[PDB]
Amino acid sequence: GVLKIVKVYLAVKRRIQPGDKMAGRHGNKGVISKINPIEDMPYDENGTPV
Amino acid sequence: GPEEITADIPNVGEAALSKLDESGIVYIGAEVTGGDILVGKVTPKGETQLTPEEKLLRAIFGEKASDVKDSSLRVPNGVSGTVIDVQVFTRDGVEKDKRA
Amino acid sequence: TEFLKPRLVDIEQVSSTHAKVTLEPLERGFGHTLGNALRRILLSSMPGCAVTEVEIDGVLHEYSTKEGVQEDILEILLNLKGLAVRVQGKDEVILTLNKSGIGPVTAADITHDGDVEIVKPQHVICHLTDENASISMRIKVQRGRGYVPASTRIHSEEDERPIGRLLVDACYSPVERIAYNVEAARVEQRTDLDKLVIEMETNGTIDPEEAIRRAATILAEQLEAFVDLR
Amino acid sequence: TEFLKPRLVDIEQVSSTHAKVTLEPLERGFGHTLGNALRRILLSSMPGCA
Amino acid sequence: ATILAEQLEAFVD
Amino acid sequence: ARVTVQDAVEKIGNRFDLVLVAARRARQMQVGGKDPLVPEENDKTTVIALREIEEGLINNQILDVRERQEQQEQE
Amino acid sequence: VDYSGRSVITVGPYLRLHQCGLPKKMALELFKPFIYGKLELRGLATTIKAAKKMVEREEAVVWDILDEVIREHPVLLNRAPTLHRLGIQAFEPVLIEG
Amino acid sequence: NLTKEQHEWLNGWLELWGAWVYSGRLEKRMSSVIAKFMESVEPGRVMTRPMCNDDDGMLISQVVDSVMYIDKKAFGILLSYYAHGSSKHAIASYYHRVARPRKMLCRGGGRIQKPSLATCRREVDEILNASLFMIYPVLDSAFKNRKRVEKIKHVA
Amino acid sequence: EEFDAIKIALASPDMIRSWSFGEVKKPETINYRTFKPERDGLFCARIFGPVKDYECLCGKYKRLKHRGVICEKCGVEVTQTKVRR
Amino acid sequence: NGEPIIVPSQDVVLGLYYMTRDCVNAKGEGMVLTGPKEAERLYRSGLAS
Amino acid sequence: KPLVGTGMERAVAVDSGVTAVAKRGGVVQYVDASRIVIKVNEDEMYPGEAGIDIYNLTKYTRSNQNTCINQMPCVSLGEPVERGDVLADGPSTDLGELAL
Ligand SMILES: [Zn+2]
Repeated sequence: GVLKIVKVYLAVKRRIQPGDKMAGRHGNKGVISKINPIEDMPYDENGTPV
Repeated sequence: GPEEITADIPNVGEAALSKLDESGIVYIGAEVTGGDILVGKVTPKGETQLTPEEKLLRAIFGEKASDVKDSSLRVPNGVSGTVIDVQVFTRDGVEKDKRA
Repeated sequence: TEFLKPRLVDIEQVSSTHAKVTLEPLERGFGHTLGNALRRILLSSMPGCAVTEVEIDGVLHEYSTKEGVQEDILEILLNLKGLAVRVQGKDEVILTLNKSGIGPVTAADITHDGDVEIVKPQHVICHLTDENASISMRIKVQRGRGYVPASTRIHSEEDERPIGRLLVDACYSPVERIAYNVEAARVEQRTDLDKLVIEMETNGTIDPEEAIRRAATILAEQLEAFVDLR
Repeated sequence: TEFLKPRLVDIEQVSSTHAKVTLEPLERGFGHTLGNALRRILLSSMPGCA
Repeated sequence: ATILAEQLEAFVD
Repeated sequence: ARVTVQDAVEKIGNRFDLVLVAARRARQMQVGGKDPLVPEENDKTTVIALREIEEGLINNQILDVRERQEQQEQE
Repeated sequence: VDYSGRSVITVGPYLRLHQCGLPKKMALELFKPFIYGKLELRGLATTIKAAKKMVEREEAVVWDILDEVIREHPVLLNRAPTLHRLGIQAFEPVLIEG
Repeated sequence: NLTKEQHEWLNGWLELWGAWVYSGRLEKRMSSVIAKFMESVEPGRVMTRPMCNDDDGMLISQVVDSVMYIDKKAFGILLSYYAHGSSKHAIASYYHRVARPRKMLCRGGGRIQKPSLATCRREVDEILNASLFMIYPVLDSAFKNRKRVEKIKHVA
Repeated sequence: EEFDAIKIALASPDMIRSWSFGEVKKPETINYRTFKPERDGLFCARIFGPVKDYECLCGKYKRLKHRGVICEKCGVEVTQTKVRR
Repeated sequence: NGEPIIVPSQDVVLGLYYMTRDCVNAKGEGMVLTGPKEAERLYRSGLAS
Repeated sequence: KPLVGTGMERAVAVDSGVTAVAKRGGVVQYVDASRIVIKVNEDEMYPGEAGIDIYNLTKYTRSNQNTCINQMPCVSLGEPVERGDVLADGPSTDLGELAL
């Protein structure tokens, strides 16, 4: 009872946002609560932001 | 009657069929959104089989529409992204189309 | 009211990108204030030019694979997002990159116009492998500030978008890293003055003196609403 | 390339020497810059007699 | 704000 | 009445009686379209009725004799 | 139970004690017949089908009407397993983007 | 008033809009899964009504919103004529049912009475003719001043 | 709809015959050519009410104008389809 | 039990412990202040820890 | 790659059956984004065959958990690789090390 079958593949691209889960390798999982700008992040004496 | 895949979808406009070709299948690379028609499929609501009495009267008059109920494949809501592959399998016996 | 005014004194470029620029003299308690304010403005809101659309020939979507190139087309779009360019006159140009034969496709092979200067002629984009291979992309460079992603652009695009325009995300700001220093200024009659040494590190496109003057222009324009209306 | 000029909408004078100077809207990441600059200048640079 | 504008007054457009 | 309904609770004497009295007042404001005795300041009818109880105009027996007054003035 | 949503929870420390940040799309899906009522009251939609399609097209007047509807209209934040009675609390929602 | 081909074009578009509005009401009759199988194996002799493509529906809804919002009675008569599918005689008899006695000054010495079916049919016909005459030119202009979105294009 | 008590008890055969609307006498539920329910079956329209809102099985009575009647052709009482449960 | 459950938990607690703890000779020990506002002014100016 | 690893990442990336290790060593003749054509060394070649291995790479195949599976090559054109070297990095590999 099936004549023809069409299969469509959609390739979504999923950037991170507030809410996305993240984890390390040592059981320290977490959830992204905010995306904080580069001017607000803490920088060291050389200038590289965290 | 069989469900035909075609771009002759009734009661729908250019805002949904701007990405389909003449065969009723979305172009590879066309970025679709939620609610957009991917594969244009329509189920017959009347009849397709005929008798020889209706064959001679078909040569007299013609046809009807008989394509009321539309069950085209649409994208689920929230899903987006570009089509990357369309694979159209068919059965041995059914004639294919231009996209196939 | 015993205030003193600062001036741009020395601008030394250690490299073509890294460029340390001083500021002298400043009163006690103003070096850290002005240094932090100028650092935040220069990291947030510096206008620059970046690649926004890329139209490779014979390529529909970004997840395809062209015959002849070694890099995937997503890797080509990432290498083109990492491109640094400086448009002089206009605000919206269209570049062209034609290259055949065996060898890498550097950034210097882009057929630039009369007012578009590429700053990094070693930025390797592709790796052509076949002798019959060819690539002809039509890169589009816009002008703006901030980070405008492809999702925001397809939300703000009410007109149609054709098939072939591989939409590259836009990182417009040309300042990647910046840190100031509040040293002890050398003034012959005052020992309580502090100089500011801003150790900028740009993309190679912007001028550091133009960046500091534009940052102070933005800060003075924002403080006009504090001076005027109460 | 033009920024977003704020408009002073509220000065809620609590007392004879109090204020709540609400100033909206600013660009993303400019309220902290203006607030920290004004706070440091007012705490350690404003002249007066004592 | 007048003090900060007067300090920034030098390197403007 | 926006952040805390505490003084309305001390005026009434019962949380559940406060819910019932404010429900009848909010029904009179939503169905009949009566006049709120307080400035509404672009609030919803729940917060307006709770503010009326917060001031102390609305009580069970007071709203009942007022409804009885409107009923006997209807007849 | 209808008129119900579900999402991951994050931290908002800029809030007050009686507030929670609902997303824009999820609360639009939650408060949909309330948006229908305010659309037909303000005269921006003649019929229920016109109001349905104006919400489904996500217009700027729909977002303004949703900002007016969700103001001072508390929602219950439940989390399973609700062991004790403080696992259900009512918060005045504040619309956030996310 | 209008001509006949203009009336035919406007009545076709308004009938499509009425069947589009009637496909969104709340109260509707329920059919179980066995009724759906019977309708899928042997359907009725008459099929359903055609709908708009939802953009023409929204545009005609905005046009009647711009014109017929000041008159509630004529807009209700228009909705009950084009969406519900009731005839003009049914609307006139339903108007005769809930008719209030109004002071007339045309026949006799100005007696008070309930108006009959003939004057009800006349006022329903006059309201429908005036409503269609008010809808037609701005609907023609709105169908004229709408950008025709074409098919997608290939750039390489 | 406003009841004070929910009384439970055993069920006499007279009470079970008073609950019912028709004796089910066939195991087969519905057909296979057209999917209408059978006569005295497990899904039968004459016993358990009509399938569609205000309609019989043969299609004679098809509106709310005939509010409640029994069809003389197929026995299906014209009511709402809520009485199938 | 009749105890508040809307309580600071682990991060507010670490911050308030680091606030109301006291060192021995940290920065600017042994002054006299006109009140809580001048104490907050001293810390945010940086002359006292 | 991870800056702090274990040395087990190479074993997992090779023996997971997800990359394209070289069966017989030699000199690579043609590197593409879709295939790798490698010319075998002389001593590891039987006289029956021609001695050219064509490693086709699956590009953007859907997995079970709806992620992508693509195989980018890491070897360059004209480079001698022996037997057992990772030629194409899989979905989450970087030069033969597991990179999650
Ligand atoms: Zn019947």
